Amino acid sequence: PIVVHQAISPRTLNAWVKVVEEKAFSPEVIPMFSALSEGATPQDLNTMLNAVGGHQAAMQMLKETINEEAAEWDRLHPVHAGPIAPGQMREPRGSDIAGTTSTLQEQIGWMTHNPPAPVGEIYKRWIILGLNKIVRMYSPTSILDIRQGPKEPFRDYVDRFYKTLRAEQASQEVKNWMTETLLVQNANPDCKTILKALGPGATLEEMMTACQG
Amino acid sequence: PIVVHQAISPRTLNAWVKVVEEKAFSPEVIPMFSALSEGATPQDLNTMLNAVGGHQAAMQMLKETINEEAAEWDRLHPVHAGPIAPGQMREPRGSDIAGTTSTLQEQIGWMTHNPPAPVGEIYKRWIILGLNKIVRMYSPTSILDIRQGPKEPFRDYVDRFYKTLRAEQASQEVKNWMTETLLVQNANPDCKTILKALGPGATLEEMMTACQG
Amino acid sequence: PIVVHQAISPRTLNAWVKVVEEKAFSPEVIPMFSALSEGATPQDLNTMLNAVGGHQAAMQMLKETINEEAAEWDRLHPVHAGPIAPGQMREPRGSDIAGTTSTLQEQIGWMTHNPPAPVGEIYKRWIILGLNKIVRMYSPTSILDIRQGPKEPFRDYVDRFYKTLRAEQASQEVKNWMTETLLVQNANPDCKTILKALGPGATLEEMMTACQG
Amino acid sequence: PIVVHQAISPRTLNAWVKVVEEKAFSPEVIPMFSALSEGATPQDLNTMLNAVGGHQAAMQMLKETINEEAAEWDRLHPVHAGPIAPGQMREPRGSDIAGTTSTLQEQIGWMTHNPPAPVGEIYKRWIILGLNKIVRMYSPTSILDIRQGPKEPFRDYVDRFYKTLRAEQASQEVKNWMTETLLVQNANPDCKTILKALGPGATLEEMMTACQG
Amino acid sequence: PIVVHQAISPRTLNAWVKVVEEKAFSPEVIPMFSALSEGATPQDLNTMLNAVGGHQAAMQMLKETINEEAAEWDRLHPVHAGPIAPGQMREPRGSDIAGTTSTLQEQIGWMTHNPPAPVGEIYKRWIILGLNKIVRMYSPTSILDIRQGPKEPFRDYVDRFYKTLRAEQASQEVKNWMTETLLVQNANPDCKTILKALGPGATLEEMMTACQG
Amino acid sequence: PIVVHQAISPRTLNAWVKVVEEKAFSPEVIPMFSALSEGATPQDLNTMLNAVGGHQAAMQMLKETINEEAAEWDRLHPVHAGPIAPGQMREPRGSDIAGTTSTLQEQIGWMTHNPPAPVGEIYKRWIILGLNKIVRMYSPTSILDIRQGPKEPFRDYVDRFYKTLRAEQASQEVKNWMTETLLVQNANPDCKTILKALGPGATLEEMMTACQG
Ligand SMILES: [Cl-]
Ligand SMILES: [Cl-]
Ligand SMILES: [Cl-]
Ligand SMILES: [Cl-]
Ligand SMILES: [Cl-]
Ligand SMILES: [Cl-]
Ligand SMILES: [Cl-]
Ligand SMILES: [Cl-]
Ligand SMILES: [Cl-]
Ligand SMILES: [Cl-]
Ligand SMILES: [Cl-]
Ligand SMILES: [Cl-]
Ligand SMILES: [Cl-]
Ligand SMILES: [Cl-]
Ligand SMILES: [Cl-]
Ligand SMILES: [Cl-]
Ligand SMILES: [Cl-]
Ligand SMILES: [Cl-]
Ligand SMILES: [Cl-]
Ligand SMILES: [Cl-]
Ligand SMILES: [Cl-]
Ligand SMILES: [Cl-]
Ligand SMILES: [Cl-]
Ligand SMILES: [Cl-]
Ligand SMILES: [Cl-]
Ligand SMILES: [Cl-]
Ligand SMILES: [Cl-]
Ligand SMILES: [Cl-]
Ligand SMILES: [Cl-]
Ligand SMILES: [Cl-]
Ligand SMILES: [Cl-]
Ligand SMILES: [Cl-]
Ligand SMILES: [Cl-]
Ligand SMILES: [Cl-]
Ligand SMILES: [Cl-]
Ligand SMILES: [Cl-]
Ligand SMILES: [Cl-]
Ligand SMILES: [Cl-]
Ligand SMILES: [Cl-]
Ligand SMILES: [Cl-]
Ligand SMILES: [Cl-]
Ligand SMILES: [Cl-]
Ligand SMILES: [Cl-]
Ligand SMILES: [Cl-]
Ligand SMILES: [Cl-]
Ligand SMILES: [Cl-]
Ligand SMILES: [Cl-]
Ligand SMILES: [Cl-]
Ligand SMILES: [Cl-]
Ligand SMILES: [Cl-]
Ligand SMILES: [Cl-]
Ligand SMILES: [Cl-]
Ligand SMILES: [Cl-]
Ligand SMILES: [Cl-]
Repeated sequence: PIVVHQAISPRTLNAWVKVVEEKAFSPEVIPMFSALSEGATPQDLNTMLNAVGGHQAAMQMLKETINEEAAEWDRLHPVHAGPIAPGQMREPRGSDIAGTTSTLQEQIGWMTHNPPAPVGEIYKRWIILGLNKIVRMYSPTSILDIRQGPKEPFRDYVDRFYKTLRAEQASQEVKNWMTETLLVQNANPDCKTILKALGPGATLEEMMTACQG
Repeated sequence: PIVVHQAISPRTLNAWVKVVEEKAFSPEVIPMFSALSEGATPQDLNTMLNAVGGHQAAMQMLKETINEEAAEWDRLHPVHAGPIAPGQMREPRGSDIAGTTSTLQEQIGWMTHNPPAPVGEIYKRWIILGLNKIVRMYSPTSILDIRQGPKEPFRDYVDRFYKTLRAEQASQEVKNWMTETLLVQNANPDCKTILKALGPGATLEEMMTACQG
Repeated sequence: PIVVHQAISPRTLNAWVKVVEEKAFSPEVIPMFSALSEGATPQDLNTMLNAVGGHQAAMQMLKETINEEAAEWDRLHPVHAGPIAPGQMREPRGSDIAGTTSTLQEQIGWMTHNPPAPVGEIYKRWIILGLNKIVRMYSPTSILDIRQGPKEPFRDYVDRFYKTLRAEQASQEVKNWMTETLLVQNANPDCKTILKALGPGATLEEMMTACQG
Repeated sequence: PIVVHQAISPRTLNAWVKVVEEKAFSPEVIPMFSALSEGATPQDLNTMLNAVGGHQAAMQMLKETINEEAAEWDRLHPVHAGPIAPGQMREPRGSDIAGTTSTLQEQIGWMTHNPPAPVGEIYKRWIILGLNKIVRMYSPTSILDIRQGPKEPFRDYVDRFYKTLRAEQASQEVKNWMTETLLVQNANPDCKTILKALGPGATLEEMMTACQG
Repeated sequence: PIVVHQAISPRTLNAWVKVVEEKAFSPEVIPMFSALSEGATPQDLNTMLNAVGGHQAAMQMLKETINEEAAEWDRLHPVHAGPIAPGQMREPRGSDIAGTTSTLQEQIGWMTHNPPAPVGEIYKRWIILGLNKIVRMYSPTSILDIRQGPKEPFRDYVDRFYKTLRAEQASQEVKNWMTETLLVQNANPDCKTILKALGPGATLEEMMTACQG
Repeated sequence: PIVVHQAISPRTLNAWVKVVEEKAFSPEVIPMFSALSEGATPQDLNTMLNAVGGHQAAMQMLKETINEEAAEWDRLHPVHAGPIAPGQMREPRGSDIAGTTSTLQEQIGWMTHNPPAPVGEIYKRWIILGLNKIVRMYSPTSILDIRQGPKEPFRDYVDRFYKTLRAEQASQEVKNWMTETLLVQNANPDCKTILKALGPGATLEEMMTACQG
């Protein structure tokens, strides 16, 4: 990464590979990825993705997404040809941002320029976009099917609900609505009755303490 | 964290994730969290919370608490609109402090300003507030139910008492009173008799050495 | 490596040796190698290759490849004899680049000169060239033999396809064609029918969600 | 710690928690604590104590001891009220030293002042005082009960003797006397006879080599 | 090591001790040794050798070799007596290079002088010379006895051949000849026939792909 | 240690404690100790010794030895009383060197003075002196009892011989003589005959290759 440049740390790299081995594509993999790639160059970012053995269906989807974002980038930032002046960098293309048509030193040039052409953070955006698609698609459950069982402690139901929620394809307002409707609606008869009695203004803290017994 | 800024360390992060895997929400998780987040930016803080897979009931309660503290913040610090001058930062909102409507560079701007707008320490406060609620709620036992058994070594009873005490929803003065009343009151007849004989001025050292035999 | 020079880290080195123990010569070994050798001197690079115990058939092929690239280098950069002036370095030969006829201090001299004679990155190129040959040759499967099974979840077939693809001796355009033809062509009758119905413009995301059920 | 200030390291912290898990309160825990807390702020010190889950009987005794030392401190250093001048720090109270009524920045202010108000080393003193009480109290054996067995190799007896000795509540002169009297006195008849014959000027080296056979 | 001087790292040291525990004296131990001792002082080097428990037959041979190289050094660099001037170092003897009659500060003096008396790299040379003798002597197999078995995959034969080759006492030209003669000559009848048909100009890549089936 | 001062590293410390757990007092423990204590203050040194749980017979012998060396030090360096001038340090006593009557800052004062009063290296000397006594005394075997068995590979006999040799109480010249006499003298009849035939000028390399078959 950049803090000029240093090599991606072996411990960071192995951390990233361990995460993908164990967790597959659970939601928490994405903040984990962001943390391990803070200040990363496109090179470092490619290193991280390429280091993954297996899950090549997902890694291929991630390439396709990256190439979409690259094409969009080109479309919005059309190249202006000419001799690049002394003390200046060329305008990065879609592929320069994703690291396949740029050198490390060009990447360092962009990231440390005044003002910066922040290509790592652009590429990280695109990567995370692709990671989000995969997480969603690889989620086994649907939020509409999370139903508290007759003798299931409320806390375990809430744990399943919000896990499934975190992997859903939905904006914040749509998630807010799933909480407004489904959580209470899909509780078991006893808890459901008690939570209806608390009203629709009640906090999760309130609801959980209410169905403790 | 800030010491300007560096990436949250992979070892720090994995430390934090390991703690939540093993300890769940035992009281000691909170000082552990403070230690691993010393100098953290809101981004780093979010990284740490988001890295947690599972316990999404608790992580959701923690969001709700954070949003309460954010609303309170807004209420007390009402926004003053206008063009921000050169060499100045905008006044942070509730959501800017919690990292969802601020960039990392805005966070770095606030934390390193003269005088600092110490947004990490504010957000850490709010997080720990939420962590304290969860610990309490997830405590299995009540302090009123800790009773020394007939053949239970006094030290093991004191160990259960003060563990349960540490997870209670009570100020220092209320805790002081639980010690004043319950510890001696809920000892077994033999130890109880011996500790009554020491009087109410006796130290824990004194009490433990007294019921050693 | 160079960041002047420091010793290759013991953790980096053991990382590299662990990778070759576990993964043998799976495709992901090569980005792993690049990451662990960022800024490496030819010495450091030789250290990494020499540290490998076993796989001496492959390590011998890698030597042969290195010596080919060295001979090519000599051919294109013919030596110009004469006394090297003060404040100057000799032109590196093929073997100087590969570290067998150069000292560490000569390597440091080249890598830190203005402009640099970037001998580490040249030698890394040649090494990776040799690593790519070995990966291909040591691949057990051929892309033409990857056929989805009658009850095989489409995702597992796509996982086998793109794993085998990544180890193939083929340019990007030839890979693009294997995707254009073989993926859909070698699916099982049910999925094959559904993917034919999507047409040849369909994304992998689209194709996978289509054959989910 | 301070070396200005950096966060307590995650490895240091986990080291400390591991020590208390494994060793409980064996004597060697205290030098271990001193090592892991070199240059610590009161905050760092509290972090270390608070990180301990379990042993809350002992952790409570340690609080009581800390509060005693704090009260003594107040008694000897009575507060002098007034506006603190520019370029000056307030006189630390007992609780400021123990970190509960001081900020980290006040602690850093004291520890880095010219001359320093060395609050970490004061609090560490008090902590170690409390740790010493606990070790003693939690020692299972008494030095008066360590008796060499009939077929016990002298070296194993000396190992038990000096282990039990290290956990005793006794000054150096009292320990010197336990060595003068008990070691030889409580040896088995054969070794006891041989060590009486060496006289009271003999070194431990001499005594051990004497009872080797 | 020197990068002035720092202590040999505990991780480096334990790395070195682990290598000798596991690998004994396989060829790869020597590049491993060079890597872990980059910039080492004679002291550091002695530390590494002395840290080895066991294999004292080999460690004794290594001493004998070191003392030979030391005697040779003395012979070629005969001592010139006299008062050493201010701003000057004495000429190092054989034993000064090997660290037994020099202080660390004398070693640092030599290694950092302008021009350097590079005593670490001299002693490392001598050590590696001794390590090479041991590897050879401790090799179980002879290159003349490596014969492909009737149903042995060619790749496994080539793996045994080049492993045994790497431990041989032979210059490059002699190794080149063992490849020219023995590899093909000692293949099984089927592979042997196919490799004879490729001719004596064929690469290892070519030969291995030829005997794949 | 000093490189001014930093805290002994947790990894160094745990390294040292692990060594004493596993190896007990095998000869290699002493170079291990020197490595882990390079640049150590007396405080750091005491930390390392005090961190050892168990082996208190040996740790007590080590104290006795330290106190002997301290008394000798006092004897040779008799204290000269008077007011210590500005810009000066008091002359260290035996106990100041061993860290029990000196502060860390006094130790840092001595070690960094121009010229240095190198108290760490003095105390390390004394410690290693004591460690050497213990190793010798705790050695199970005597060099006079190492006899090659009738079917024992010569290399294993040489391994036992030089291990036992390394733990002996003997100068270099006395060790040289044990090699001159005992090694060949205590070989089995077959090897003994062959080594007599090589003569008394033969190297260990020569002797081992001679008794290979
Ligand atoms: Cl690392
Ligand atoms: Cl994987
Ligand atoms: Cl998955
Ligand atoms: Cl790749
Ligand atoms: Cl796969
Ligand atoms: Cl450019
Ligand atoms: Cl942008
Ligand atoms: Cl479900
Ligand atoms: Cl409802
Ligand atoms: Cl790290
Ligand atoms: Cl978890
Ligand atoms: Cl829980
Ligand atoms: Cl997230
Ligand atoms: Cl869960
Ligand atoms: Cl702003
Ligand atoms: Cl505030
Ligand atoms: Cl209970
Ligand atoms: Cl009562
Ligand atoms: Cl390292
Ligand atoms: Cl291997
Ligand atoms: Cl393989
Ligand atoms: Cl090699
Ligand atoms: Cl092999
Ligand atoms: Cl040159
Ligand atoms: Cl080039
Ligand atoms: Cl297949
Ligand atoms: Cl088709
Ligand atoms: Cl760390
Ligand atoms: Cl514990
Ligand atoms: Cl205990
Ligand atoms: Cl706490
Ligand atoms: Cl407990
Ligand atoms: Cl103040
Ligand atoms: Cl004080
Ligand atoms: Cl006992
Ligand atoms: Cl007696
Ligand atoms: Cl380390
Ligand atoms: Cl070993
Ligand atoms: Cl061996
Ligand atoms: Cl040694
Ligand atoms: Cl051995
Ligand atoms: Cl000199
Ligand atoms: Cl030389
Ligand atoms: Cl063989
Ligand atoms: Cl032939
Ligand atoms: Cl560390
Ligand atoms: Cl131990
Ligand atoms: Cl032992
Ligand atoms: Cl101690
Ligand atoms: Cl013991
Ligand atoms: Cl002084
Ligand atoms: Cl001295
Ligand atoms: Cl024996
Ligand atoms: Cl003889």
